[PDB]
Amino acid sequence: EETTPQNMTCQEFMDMNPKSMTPVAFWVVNRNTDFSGGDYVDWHEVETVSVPKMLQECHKNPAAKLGDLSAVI
Amino acid sequence: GVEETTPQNMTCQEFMDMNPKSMTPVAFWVVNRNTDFSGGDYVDWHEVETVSVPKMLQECHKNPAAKLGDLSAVIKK
Repeated sequence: EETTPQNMTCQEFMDMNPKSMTPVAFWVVNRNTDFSGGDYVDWHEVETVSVPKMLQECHKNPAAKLGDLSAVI
Repeated sequence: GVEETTPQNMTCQEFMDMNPKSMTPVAFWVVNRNTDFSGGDYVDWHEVETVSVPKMLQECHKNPAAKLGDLSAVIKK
């Protein structure tokens, strides 16, 4: 049914195929942007900064939903 | 390297078997991984969810051994 991670838990993110981590993280941080004027987190930044940050936050609260984590970063 | 946290070497079988909740994000990567985001030349989130995802599932059913790193052109077409 739902094909976006709004209701995916932090536990699920930690346990996923790592090959989907950068894409899922990109959604968390860029779901609401138009990518205009460089006002987005680029793929490199997501890979090198957002993914580790998400893993850090998800270790603190595995029951958190990813749809609520755009704000915490 | 960072490649291992992207779907370049993910197979179509793996995509079909994934949590559906990761499908839109993964599809967004397939179509927008090297795109000119500044001139609006990208496939937006709504289009990826409603068009790219079903298109990817269709293509992946035809060839489960295909790698997603090779599917950008066919999903964008």
